[PDB]
Amino acid sequence: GKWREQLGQKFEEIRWLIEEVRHRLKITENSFEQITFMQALQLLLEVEQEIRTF
Repeated sequence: GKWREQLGQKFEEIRWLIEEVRHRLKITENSFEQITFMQALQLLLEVEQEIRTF
């Protein structure tokens, strides 16, 4: 139904803007910064799965 589908589109767009700002950075694999981006991306995928599964 329409509400879920519109949320899921907003989640995809949030994730996409986050990937783009991460893509412009040149940072190391154990930077607090890298660790923080991974953790946000993961939390964001998990939340989008949960909306799908409600």
